[PDB]
Amino acid sequence: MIIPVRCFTCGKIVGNKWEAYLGLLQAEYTEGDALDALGLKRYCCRRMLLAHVDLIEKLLNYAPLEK
Amino acid sequence: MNAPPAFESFLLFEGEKKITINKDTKVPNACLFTINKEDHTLGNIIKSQLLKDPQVLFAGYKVPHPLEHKIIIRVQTTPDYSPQEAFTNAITDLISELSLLEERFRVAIKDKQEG
Amino acid sequence: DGLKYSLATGNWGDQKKAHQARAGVSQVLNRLTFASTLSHLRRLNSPIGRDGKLAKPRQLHNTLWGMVCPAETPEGHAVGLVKNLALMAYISVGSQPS
Amino acid sequence: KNVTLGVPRLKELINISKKPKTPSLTVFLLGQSARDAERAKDILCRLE
Amino acid sequence: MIYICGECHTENEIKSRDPIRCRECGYRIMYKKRTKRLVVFDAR
Amino acid sequence: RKLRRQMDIIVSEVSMIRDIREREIRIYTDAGRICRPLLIVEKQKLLLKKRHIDQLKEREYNNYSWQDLVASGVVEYIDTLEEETVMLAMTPDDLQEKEVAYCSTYTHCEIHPSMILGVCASIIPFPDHNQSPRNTYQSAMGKQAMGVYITNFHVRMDTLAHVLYYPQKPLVTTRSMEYLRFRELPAGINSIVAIASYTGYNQEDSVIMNRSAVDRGFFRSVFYRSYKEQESKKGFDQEEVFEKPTRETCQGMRHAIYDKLDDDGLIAPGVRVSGDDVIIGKTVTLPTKRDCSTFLRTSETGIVDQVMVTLNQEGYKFCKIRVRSVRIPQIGDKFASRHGQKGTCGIQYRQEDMPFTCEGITPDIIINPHAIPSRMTIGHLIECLQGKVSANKGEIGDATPFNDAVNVQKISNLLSDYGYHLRGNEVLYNGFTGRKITSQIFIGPTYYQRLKHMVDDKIHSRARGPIQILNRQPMEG
Amino acid sequence: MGKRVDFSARTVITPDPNLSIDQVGVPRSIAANMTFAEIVTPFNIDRLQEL
Amino acid sequence: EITPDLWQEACWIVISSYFDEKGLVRQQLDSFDE
Amino acid sequence: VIFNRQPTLHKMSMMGHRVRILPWSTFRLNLSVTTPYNADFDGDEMNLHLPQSLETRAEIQELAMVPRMIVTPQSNRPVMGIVQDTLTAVRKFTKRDVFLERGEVMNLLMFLSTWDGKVPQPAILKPRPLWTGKQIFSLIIPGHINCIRTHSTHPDDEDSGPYKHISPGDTKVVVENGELIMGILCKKSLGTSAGSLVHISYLEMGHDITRLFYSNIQTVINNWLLIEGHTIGIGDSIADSKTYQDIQNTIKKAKQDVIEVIEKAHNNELEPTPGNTLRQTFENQVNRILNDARDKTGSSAQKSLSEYNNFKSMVVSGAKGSKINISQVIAVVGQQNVEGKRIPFGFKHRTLPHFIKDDYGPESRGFVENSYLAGLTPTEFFFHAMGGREGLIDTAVKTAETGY
Amino acid sequence: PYANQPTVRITELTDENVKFIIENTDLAVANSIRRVFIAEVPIIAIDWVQIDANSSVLHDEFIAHRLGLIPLTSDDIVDKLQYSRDCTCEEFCPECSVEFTLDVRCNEDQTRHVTSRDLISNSPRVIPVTSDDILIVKLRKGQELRLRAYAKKGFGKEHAKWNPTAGVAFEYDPDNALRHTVYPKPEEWPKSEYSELDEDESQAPYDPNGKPERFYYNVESCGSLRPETIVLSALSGLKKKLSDLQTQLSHEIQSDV
Amino acid sequence: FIGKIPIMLRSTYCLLNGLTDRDLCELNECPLDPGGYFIINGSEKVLIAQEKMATNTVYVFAKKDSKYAYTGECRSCLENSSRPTSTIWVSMLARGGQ
RNA sequence: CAUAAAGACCAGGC
Ligand SMILES: [Mg+2]
Ligand SMILES: [Zn+2]
Ligand SMILES: [Zn+2]
Ligand SMILES: [Zn+2]
Repeated sequence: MIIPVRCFTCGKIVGNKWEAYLGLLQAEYTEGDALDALGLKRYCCRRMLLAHVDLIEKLLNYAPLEK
Repeated sequence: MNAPPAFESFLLFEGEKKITINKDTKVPNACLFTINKEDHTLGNIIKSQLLKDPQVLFAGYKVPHPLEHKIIIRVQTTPDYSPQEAFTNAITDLISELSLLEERFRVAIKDKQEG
Repeated sequence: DGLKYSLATGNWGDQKKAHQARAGVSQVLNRLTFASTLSHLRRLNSPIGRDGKLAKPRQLHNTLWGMVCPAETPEGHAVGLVKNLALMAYISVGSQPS
Repeated sequence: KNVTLGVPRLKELINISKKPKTPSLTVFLLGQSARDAERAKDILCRLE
Repeated sequence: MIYICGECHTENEIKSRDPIRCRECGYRIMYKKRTKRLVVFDAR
Repeated sequence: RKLRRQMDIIVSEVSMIRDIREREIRIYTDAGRICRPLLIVEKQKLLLKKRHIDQLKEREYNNYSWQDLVASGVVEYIDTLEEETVMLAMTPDDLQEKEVAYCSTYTHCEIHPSMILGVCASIIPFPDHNQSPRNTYQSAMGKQAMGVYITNFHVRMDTLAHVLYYPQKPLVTTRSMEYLRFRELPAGINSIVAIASYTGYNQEDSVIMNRSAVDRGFFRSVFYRSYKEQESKKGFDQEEVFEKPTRETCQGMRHAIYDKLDDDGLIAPGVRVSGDDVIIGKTVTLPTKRDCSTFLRTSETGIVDQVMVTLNQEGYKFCKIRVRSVRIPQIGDKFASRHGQKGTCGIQYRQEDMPFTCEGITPDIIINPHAIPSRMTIGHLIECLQGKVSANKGEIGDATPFNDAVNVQKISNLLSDYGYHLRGNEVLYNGFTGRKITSQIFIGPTYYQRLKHMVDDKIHSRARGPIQILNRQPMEG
Repeated sequence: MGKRVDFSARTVITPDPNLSIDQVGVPRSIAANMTFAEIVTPFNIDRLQEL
Repeated sequence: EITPDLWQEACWIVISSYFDEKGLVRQQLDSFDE
Repeated sequence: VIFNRQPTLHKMSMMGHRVRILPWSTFRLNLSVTTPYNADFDGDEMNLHLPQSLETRAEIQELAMVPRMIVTPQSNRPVMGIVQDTLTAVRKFTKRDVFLERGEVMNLLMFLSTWDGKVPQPAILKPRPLWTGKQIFSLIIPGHINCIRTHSTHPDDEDSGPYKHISPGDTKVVVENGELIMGILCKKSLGTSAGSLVHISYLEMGHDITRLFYSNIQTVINNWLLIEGHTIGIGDSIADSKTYQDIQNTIKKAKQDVIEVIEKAHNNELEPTPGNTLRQTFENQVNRILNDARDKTGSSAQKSLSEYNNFKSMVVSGAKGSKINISQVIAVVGQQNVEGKRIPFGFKHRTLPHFIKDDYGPESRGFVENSYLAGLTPTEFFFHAMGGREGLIDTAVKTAETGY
Repeated sequence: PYANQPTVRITELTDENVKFIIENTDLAVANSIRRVFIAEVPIIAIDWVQIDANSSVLHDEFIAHRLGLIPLTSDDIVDKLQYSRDCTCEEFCPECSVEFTLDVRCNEDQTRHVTSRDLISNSPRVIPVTSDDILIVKLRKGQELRLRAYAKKGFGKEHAKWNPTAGVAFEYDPDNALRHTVYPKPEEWPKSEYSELDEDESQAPYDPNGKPERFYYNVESCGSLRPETIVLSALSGLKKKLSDLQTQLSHEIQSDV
Repeated sequence: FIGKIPIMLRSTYCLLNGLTDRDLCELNECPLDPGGYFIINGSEKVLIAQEKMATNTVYVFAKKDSKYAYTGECRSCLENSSRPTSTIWVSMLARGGQ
């Protein structure tokens, strides 16, 4: 759906690191370089960004109930 | 629907005593403490502190079930020494340690910054 | 009303003959998961009765290599009698030998 | 030699079925036919 | 009673024992316009 | 065969068979034959060459697709009873190349063997490392996993809709999942899993969940129930009308609260509705009035999401109302991995009490090790290692069933370089006393699926309630 | 020969090692609906006036 | 003009084109269309 | 409350219990009661029946209670035994090597309900006090109970010569005067079998104290099981780099022998065994060779196991799993069979399109060389699925006839 | 028969991290302190959420859920605030609560990101940890979100949103003398960052007389509490509990006798 | 006008065919939905492929207790143009007749 | 305190 705040296992904040993450991937760095540049060390944090699926961009295509 | 509210863990409602004390008839000079609304955080401390006292023959705790928040601590001491006194002395010693640890930790903080 | 009916109820045939008519066709599609939907859309149903305790209608035959999934099947009286399809399987739709 | 065992044989026993799937008869030999395989072979020919 | 349209999203005022067709889009499906009275959530 | 490979007089659909000992020659143009494509081998060499893959990798904006690959005579459709006349090779670089002679004449080679697996069986990482009944059990359970089923679900009105908050594509995925669209609509979440016997609440198939993760949104879902309601005219003067009943006008009256209804007898969305709460007021003029009004399913305790009012086939006013309830995973719910290991949650421990590594990581989910030996799912262990490599490396691992190129030993040698014990074993500290746990517990992320089955809907309790009409016995259901 | 009966509650089971052999965990809802009929005596009349 | 030992790319490119032209449910659509 | 799971096969599937109210949604029961109901915990439900009269409550209490039903009249064995974790932790806990410092003994004694309150004097007094696993477990065994059993790994050599009572492997068992002298417990001791320590506790002492025997074992050996912990990991499924060459050598030997036999049968040199068709004696010989192979490789993989390997920890105590599973994991999965025979010919005189017609060799007919750890080949995977389908079908079909 | 006197070394001190070493101490005190780092340290996080107009594609209590997991700056006023249960007045006062307000609508065609920076507080001392931006939700044009929230004082026992810290690393006896864990093959295991030993030898020789000391800690903050005051607040709270036991304990021993 | 035939979604005669992503979003349809099912009375029904024995080919089987040792048969249809089936058996009486 | 019928088929659970 949308990236969770507060990584499930440890509780670090991954919720603000999604957008900027994409930016890194948009330029050069592979995921291994981007996740280290964002400062996620223990892999319980890394699985938040690495395994995430963003469905919000899919849900924002359909027009809302009110114009 | 049957989930208990977020506090059965610490908050005490009407009538529950924090500590209840029951003597143990299986052994002379042995007592049993029941601590409502606590878990291993406190019990492990108190048990490990009661094992230093040379007059304490037995010290142990258990949670009879995790979904209930309770602690049972059995204490057996040497003759002419009440186990309640051993438990009080244990708590007082624990405070005497934690205060010192706070102060030395503050000194360490103030030293690590421009020291 | 005939097409709509025999698609609606799943009893397949004349409705006054529904006793003689075969049933089990056109179940409601499962919306639990997109995988469950893809599975329900690709499926086979053997007409052999479910109650029968005889084996080998049921068992896994060498002719099922690659056209039908060896692993996937319901569990119940239906073991081996309902067969999901392998990914590359394509049913020939038919033509004239003109 | 094979024998029906388990649930099907239990059905044959409990039902007291007229014709079982694997009827079998064991045969023992009194004399020198028992120990020697020759006379045993003779009885083998006489029972078949 | 205000029903939001399901086509042009133009709110219309309509009353009981009336057929439902939204004016100017001629569309037959309306939605109920989330209520007034306020409901509390716990952030848990 | 030439004319079919060129598709001149013969559609590629037609199958042709020469049975040599019976001297027959058969040609089937019939409908219903199940057939699959295969590569074509002339002598020892494939007809698929480098220019074909060059154009297929450039497939976008070349208007060059699979149909032009069939029109080149490279690939060919073959059905069952023609496979009796064919010789297949598993992979070209293995069975085509020369060794101590087995077979020369090979006429075909399968595209990739893992395509023999169906849709639900294609989501299993390393299915060949598992006992086959577990691949079957997983093909059964994978249909029941909660997730985001269709992206338009906000528009749709459906009964019994389960949706998961935070779906995740797996860390260990099969190459074929890409074509099941399982990246866009995953059902499940990855989790950190230590396989151990801990407090004894995971014994049998049960599973110990971290509660502090459950409070962070882990396996927390939404349940949409839909409610259909029909206004109609049947009798001459007898009609049904949407309206808010008044305490004494209508005949049938239940002590439940009608005060949530609006002027038209329909609850506005955003109202909390509980057991006995009355969603739709509906009355029937009585030749004064009768109450046909509809009630929630008992105890659901939820909020009205959406209310829509329309005209049906006949043209009467027809109202649908969708209530939704959020369900937090309990110690009664049912959780299954991707290999066929399923079980309930014995109990939930907070992050305090969960066993922790040197680095502070605590398992979200603990499963009992006795599940492994008899059930014989090793692909759960191998998956659990490949995910532990895949999380660190930044790459999503490849579990596709037959590589021959992914050894357990290679995965271990790749893990040992990141600072871990190469077998996945890792030192844990006890949660309660902080003492080290003597044995070294096996930890790694594995992808887990919440299941439709939940204890809140399976609980029932009975004291002297409604009674069957004919038998004067308690009701059924 | 068999029939649907009252004072019976079905639900899912979960392992608790901390009970005894003959005990069982009962959720509070199943324990809320299911009742036991009781006779009032001079012994229990106080407790039953409490309940 | 061969593709040895690079095969793991080839098989999945051709599978890619396959599921790109058709899809999973094509049996239904071809049955109903004919 | 009487308590039930469908179907009820025997009378131990309905047993009266003693209510205790707990949070959340689910019934909860001790796991020694697992085996009577056949239950495991995945989605299992059980009915709860409440007696409404004091008369019927007395009947249930003096007839259908669980502690009274321990020993079954069917097999004159105890129904309930130590199962899953607690049995493995009993084995590992009962070894000589287990030594316990003071506080650990304080906890384990704290979880004994029947304990007198008198701390036993440790096995090692000096330099530091150490209790032993057998020394605390001797406090569990109630009253004075007398039993002699033998551990699973106990060989038959120790009985013949010297070390009858020493048993260098710590094996056999002795329980005298309510005390455990020696021996390692397993499914053959605390588990359910004729004359097991629990059964002897039932007949000699009674049901009341036997219940507390179960419960005490459960609690104390779980709460000790926290300390060492138990696990399975890939390192437990891997053998030595030598054992792999051993196993593969044995396999290639076997397949070469099969080639020799088949090439004998092509020249007609194979003589039919009396009472057997040439196909029957051929399949007999090949089955002999292949079963010899998989058995030998199995025994090798079982000799390659370290004392630390956890597969051995589960299998030796009989808690769960069996030696054949270790064999299939480490060495060879083995021959797959459809309807009691080697994989048939679905096609015309061949099993799959890949194999050549009239191939009776080990690979074509479904002998699986690979192991679950290394992973199957595709054809061995399909043959394996065929082998499992028969099991699923038997499971589904037998139940109706058995119930009828 | 007396309490040991511990010591502390602070090695790394940053705004995200603290590495300190407690020496000459029991194991249970260590594990209990690292436990108080999670459980009992009070913090401010949003609890009470009321939504007015939600047109977003995310349903109400999903967003209301995600508002509670946003860290708030707890560095100062947590000592001042009172638990809502101990508050005198009905409902909410400035003593027991902090009010946050959210007003967003998307006028422009481009998607708008509703982030914690949009949350507005009545008091300056609590920012949503903005001195990047935690994403609350996204909004298409025409979509709108307006809501009130009250944040309270709570700690990690209640709900995980009150955990002040991220993963807390705890270690002792890094080179294994005490044999509290037994490696089947010691030569296969990498060595801890605190290892004192040469790289040729796997382990330290067995010490029968030793007991665990020199506990190595790492405390990584969530941003609500600066990691220097997480340990102080923790020790203060734990000590407060112990003093409470001494109190009510003494009262019981006096009353029953 | 003889009658209305239900339409399979996303087939050639559906209104959802040929439409790209944006159009399907304006129409509140999911681009991922594979289609291939029916909508009758609001429910979504899926015709399940029904296994049957092939037609026009001669078969030979042997039943245990039959009067026949060998039964060949042809289940035969014409083109699918008309009629359900016509089943003809050609069998060989067992020589075990006493 | 009463009404929501019954039956049919299908899917699933152990
Ligand atoms: Mg079960
Ligand atoms: Zn993390
Ligand atoms: Zn409109
Ligand atoms: Zn206030």
